[PDB]
Parts: sequence; structure tokens; C-alpha cells
Amino acid sequence: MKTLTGADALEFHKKLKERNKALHASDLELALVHADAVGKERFDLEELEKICDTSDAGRLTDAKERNDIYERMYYVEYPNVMTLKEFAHIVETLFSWS
Amino acid sequence: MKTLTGADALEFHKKLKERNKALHASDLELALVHADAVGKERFDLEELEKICDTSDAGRLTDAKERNDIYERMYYVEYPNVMTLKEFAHIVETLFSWS
Amino acid sequence: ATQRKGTDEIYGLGSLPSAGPGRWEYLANPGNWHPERRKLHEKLLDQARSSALTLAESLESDGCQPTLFALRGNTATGKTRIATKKIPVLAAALKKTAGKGCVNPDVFKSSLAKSETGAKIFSSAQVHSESSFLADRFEGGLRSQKTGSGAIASIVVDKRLSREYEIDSYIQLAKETGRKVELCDIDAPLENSLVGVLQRKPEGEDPRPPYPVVSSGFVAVRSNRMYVIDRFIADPSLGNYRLFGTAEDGEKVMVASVIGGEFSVENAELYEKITSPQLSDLADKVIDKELIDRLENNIADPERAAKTRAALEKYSGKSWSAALAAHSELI
Amino acid sequence: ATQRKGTDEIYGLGSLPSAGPGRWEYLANPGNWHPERRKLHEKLLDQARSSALTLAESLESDGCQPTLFALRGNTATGKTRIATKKIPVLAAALKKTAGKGCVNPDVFKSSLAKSETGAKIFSSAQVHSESSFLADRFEGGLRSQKTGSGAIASIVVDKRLSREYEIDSYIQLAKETGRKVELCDIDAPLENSLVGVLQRKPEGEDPRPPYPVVSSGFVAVRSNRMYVIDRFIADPSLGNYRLFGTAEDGEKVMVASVIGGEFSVENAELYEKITSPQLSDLADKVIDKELIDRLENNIADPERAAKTRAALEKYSGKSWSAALAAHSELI
Repeated sequence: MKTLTGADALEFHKKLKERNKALHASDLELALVHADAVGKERFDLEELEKICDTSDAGRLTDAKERNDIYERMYYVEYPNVMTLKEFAHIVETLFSWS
Repeated sequence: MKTLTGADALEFHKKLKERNKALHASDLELALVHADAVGKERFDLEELEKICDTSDAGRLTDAKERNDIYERMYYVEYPNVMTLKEFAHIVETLFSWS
Repeated sequence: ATQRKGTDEIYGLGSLPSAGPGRWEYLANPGNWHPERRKLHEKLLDQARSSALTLAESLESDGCQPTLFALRGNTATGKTRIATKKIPVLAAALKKTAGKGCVNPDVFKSSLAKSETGAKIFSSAQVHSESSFLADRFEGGLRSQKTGSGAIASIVVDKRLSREYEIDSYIQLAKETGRKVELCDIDAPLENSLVGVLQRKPEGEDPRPPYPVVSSGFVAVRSNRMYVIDRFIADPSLGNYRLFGTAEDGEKVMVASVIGGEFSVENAELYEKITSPQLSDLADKVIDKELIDRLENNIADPERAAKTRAALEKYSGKSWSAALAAHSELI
Repeated sequence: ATQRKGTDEIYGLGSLPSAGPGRWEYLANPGNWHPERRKLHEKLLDQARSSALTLAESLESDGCQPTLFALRGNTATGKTRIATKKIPVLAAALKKTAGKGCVNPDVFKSSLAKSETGAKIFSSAQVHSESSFLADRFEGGLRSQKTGSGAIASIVVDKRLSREYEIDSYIQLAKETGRKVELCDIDAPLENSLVGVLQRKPEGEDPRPPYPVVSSGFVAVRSNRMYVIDRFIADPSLGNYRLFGTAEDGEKVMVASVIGGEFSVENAELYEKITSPQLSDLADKVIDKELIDRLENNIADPERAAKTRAALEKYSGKSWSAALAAHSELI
């Protein structure tokens, strides 16, 4: 198809960003409502950190990043996981691979 | 899966509405940028109305509705249609059926 | 006739006014019609009204208060099955009329297309305008129609009902005439509607629209779905709402409902899917062995599986758009 | 060993500290390792550094200024092919090392898993921690590495690079060491990554991760894609960015690029698709004849078609999650 250039490319890029940001926000919002309804355990980084490592061997430092990454993963990607305990198995799996 | 009830159902419903409204808006926004880039003819209801009928034999009256319906259809559903002239064939087709 | 002129040009007297309500009021005037056609119109309204009245009497006798039964959903989504199974009071009434008596702009099409000659001679598109006008007069006569108890008659509207203005108008109709609104909203994926249309045989009476009708119907019914639900969430006394969607194996399941003001989501995942049209292009997709096998892989019922592949095989190598177009032009 | 203990527990001296940078600084200390293992570490860093230096010399001789070549993309998306075809200066250098010399946390895995014994005896997961630590030391020695002209050495990083903090850190590295950033970002649909992983043979050295690794990698690389592009839109002197996506027939096409500050979208439709993870559930989907046929229907290359169905047939009747899990546990 036709390549978008100059101002059109930029504007398509800007509008797509807004679209993906609303989708991003909405995915978590919707997952949280469903998590309350099934009685999924509230996400707690500290408790999770006690049972596995969420620093990437220290590569990941900013705690506002570690929360965002793992809370969102817990609710959005793994909606059938119900406990922080189970989610730890998963996180450990992710850390064992590249 | 588990039925959502009471406040959870309502909240899922509210959050889904926002999601679909951003998607709704974004679909048109993105289609307009792409339409400018390919040089698709600007949507003009009056010109379209001169070549076909956009009232549903008068069932459709509110001109702010007729524009919204057809402009959005023109850009979002039929992005490879480039002329109001071609889009008229389509609208005529839609009006010939239930 | 000479070309695909409409029956309103052919049987209409004099020039055809370009735009309803100028063409509308012209159509609404019997003197504007040939006497044979005007006589045909009267006969079909009498048949239809007799059927509707039968539905209304059955419904009232089964303790149903004045009700507008509305069957919302895109073409060939499986609305008849849902009605038959999920609205048992209506299923009992429809059985006494073999499904006749409903308000539907296509109800008169076969009769008008055969013109009492014994064979279909006009295309659906040729008779559409005429049958739309007859359906509106049919519906008009029903709005303050009474049964033998003096009660307002229950009626059945099975249109796509895809747009807000349509929804608003039927609500207003119900409110003004003291009717409850029983609304079943039925969803299937677009490809199921396309397959559904190709399975419909010309000798059968169910309409065979081309691709843009089915696709645009799908977008609109999905995009306006939650507005419909809001009307019921906002006003519990309007009546009841139920949404049925299609699982992977093709079975209808309830997805959301408002029953007596109670709002629940029986299937959150499907609810998210079937309230948006998911624009991610189907019209150009070619019907090949793989598409056919894929669709068959989620059909376990033998008769349906067979009819489905038989319909698709007839247009193998064609795009959806070309298949529906070809299947649409059949008379 | 006795169970799936890691090689850092096995070859590490004394107790293993629970949390890097406590486990990190413990790993970083050679005295904390058995002398045989420490000797193995030195030998592999020397092999790796010799390869990287070869890449750097080839790149500089071909007139390439100090550059961090970054190959972003989820597992098994087709990054090697893209590099080989779309970065010809790198393709010429990689040919002199048979693809060795790149910074990749998996580069040491096979050597560590065989421990110079002549056969693979540790699982990928057993050696992962150790090889991650070796990769970081490898990369550390490269950051201010020089060629024979005194110029900073070009380097090649082919990690998933899915997260913002990863992206930020490599940009900072490049900025601090005077390197340009040449970034190719390669996307395939998740199912292509899953099929890609099942085609990878245990005797082959390319990693075989289980489902959650591939899926979570996919979500992250897609969700963080536009942030990467912004860095290049915002700072043209950073270097160049190119995004390649996968068409229906499986061919890579360019989707977006920032080349010399110029931003263009070569494929708007794909750009919209491949900047979000489209959560609409794959882990439980069963590999059956239909899935296999469907995937085959869009593969025209015979060798690839064959390898693809051969890999899938081995796990027919299994879910994606179960197939990757089983294929992952192979040594």
C-alpha cells in the first residue's frame, strides 16, 4: 500500500499512540474488574518479591517499573492465575529464559 | 465462566463502553489520515445526497445522524473507495436490502 | 421488466418522485398504483394482519401482556432458533402461523416477486421498495391494533434493528401504546453470517443480500449494541433484554442481560468481543479448501456441516464479496 | 546433578546469596567459583571477544563508524534472515565468524551445558543464570573496547530488547561511548514464534523456551514498540530504526522506519496491528490437523512447509502450552 510520509506519517503515529494507550489502560481496567469478581488475590509486589526475584539481577531498579511490569502481567496476561503463589512459578520461568 | 453481577457487572460495562468509544473515535481518526494520504475525495453529504438517498425514506431525519452514519461508513468501512461517486453505488446497494 | 426497474416504477402510475417523503407519500396513495397491484397490496396486508392477529391472540391467551417482541441481530445470525428456544411463549404462538405474522420489511418480497403468476419474476431488489412500503403500512395498522379483550396486540419485530434511531423509534412506539419491550439480541461472527447467506437457497424465501449489506449490518449492530443495553439498564420498566453470542463450536450462549432491571454479564470475554466490530479485509478473502475445512472444523452437526460445505463449494475460488454477489443475483 | 540445581549453585563455592546485586556481586567474584569453572569462564570470554573483535574489524574496514547494531524482536521472529538480508555490512561481518561474536545472554549456554565433556548434560535453565552473568561480563568488556585504529568497536546486540529500561540502557550505552544505534525491529505473529520454537531441535543450540516466555515476550515487545520509535523520531542523531513485519504469506515487509530523522510508514495497516498485542486464549489451543493445515496454507516454501508440519505433528493433540513445555524439557 501507499507509504505515509511527512505530516501524515506523524499524525498516523500520534493517533495510533492514543489508540494503543486507551487499549493499554482499558486492558488492565477490565482485567481488574474480572479479578475482583472471581476473587483473585490482590497483587502485592512485596509479597511476590519474598517468593521470587523481580529485579533482573539488579538490571531492573525503579520500583515504579517493577510494579507496573508485574502487576499488569499478573492481571492482564494471566487472568486464570489466582494466587501470587502461582504467579511466582511463572515469573521464575520467565527469569530462567532469555 | 463466572457471571459478573451487581457492581462488577456495571463497572465492567462502564469500562468496556469507554474502551469501545476510544476505539470508535480512533477508527475514524486513523481512516481520515490514511484518506488524506491516498487523496480520497473529501466526504460531502450534500453532494452524496444529490446522487442517492440517505434518508431511509424519511425514517432517518436528523441530519447530524445522517452525516455521522455515512461519513464514518465512507472512511472506516470502505477505505478503498475513493470517490463519492463510487460510494453511492454502495449506499444504493444498502438501501435495496433489509 | 425491460431492465431491473423496480415494481414501484412498473406498477406505479405516472412519474416517480425522487425522494420520500415525496416518493413516500406518492407510494402511500393507492390511486398512484395500478388497480391489479393495489388489489395485490390489500390481499397481502389482509393475510399478514390475519397472521399477526393470530400471534397476538395466542400470546394474550398464554398470559402475555401487550408486548413488542424485538429480535435484534445481523442477517443469518440464528435468530429463528433463538426465538424458538429462548422465548417459549412466542415459539408457541409462531407455531400456529408457521412463523408468519412478524413485522419484517422482507415479509412481502416473495409474494410481490411472483405477482400471483406462480413463479418468481422480479429480483429481491426490484420488489424491495414496494415491500418496504407495505411493511410500514402493515406495522402502522398494528400499532394501535386490539385483540378481542380490547387489549393492545402484542407484535413481533425481527429486523436487524442495528441503528439508534431504529431502537429509539421502537421504544417510543412501545411507550406510547403501553407495550413492554422483550428484546433478544443475537450475535454471530461476520463469517457465520456470510456462510449463512450462501446456504440460503433462491427457492427458499430467506433473503440473499450481497456482501456490503451483511458487513455494514455487522458493523452497525455491534457498534450500537451497548446503547441498546443502556436503554434497559436506565429504565427497568421498558422490559427485558438478552444478548446471545456464538461460541467457537457455533453454539449460542447468553452473554449479557437486563432482566427486571437486574444487569449481569454471563460471559465477559464474549461481551468485550461482540460490542465492537473488530475491523482487523474479509471481502477479498478467497473461499478455498482451507477456509472450508477451517469452518467445518468447528461444526459438529452433520446436516449443518454438509449444507455448509455444499454452499461454500459452489463458490470455491471466489472471494466472499464475489460469492455473495453471485449468489445474490440468482432468482 | 542430584536435581535441576543451577550451575551457579553447583560450581559456586559456599552458600548462594538470594538476591543480585548480592548474588550478582557474588557471581562477579572468580574466587566464588571452582577453578575448573573459572577456567571455563575465561576460555569462553576469550572465544567470544575474539569473535566480536573480528566483527568490529570487518565492520570498520567496510567504512562503518562505531555502531551498536540492535536486533529487537520476540523469539523466533526471523531476525537472522532480516540481519542477513537487510543489514549487508553486518551480514558481511557475520559471515567471517559464522554468526558468532554477538551479545546475547544465550551465547554461552551450549558450551556451559556441555562443560567441555562432549555432551549436553545441563538443561538450558540450569545454565541460564551462569550464562547471563557471562554475557554481562562479555558486554562490559566490549563497551569501551577498541579496534586497531583506536576507534570504539562496533557491537551487535540481538536480545528481545522488549522493555523500556532495556532500550534506555542501550541508548545510554551508545551515547556514552560515541556509538550510532542501528536498530532493526522484527515482528511475527505469536503463532509464528510458537511454530518457530517447535521447529528448533535440541541438538541445535537455538533456545527452546516454554509458552509463557514466548507469549510474555510477544506482549512486551509489541506494547513497547512505539516508545522505541519515539526515541528515534525525537533524536535523529541516535541512528536509524526499521520495523519489519510479517505478511500473510509469511514474508517480512518493512512497516515503519526512521532513517536520518525521516519518519515514514510503509504499511499503515500492519503498523496498527503490530504495535499492540491483541489479547483476543492461545495457550490452550490444541494442535490438530486443522491448525497444521491452516498454517501450511500460507507457507509456499517446500523445505519450510515440511519442517513446519514435521515439528507440529510431533505434538499433535497437544495444546500450544503443553507442546512448548514438552519440547522445552528436551536436552
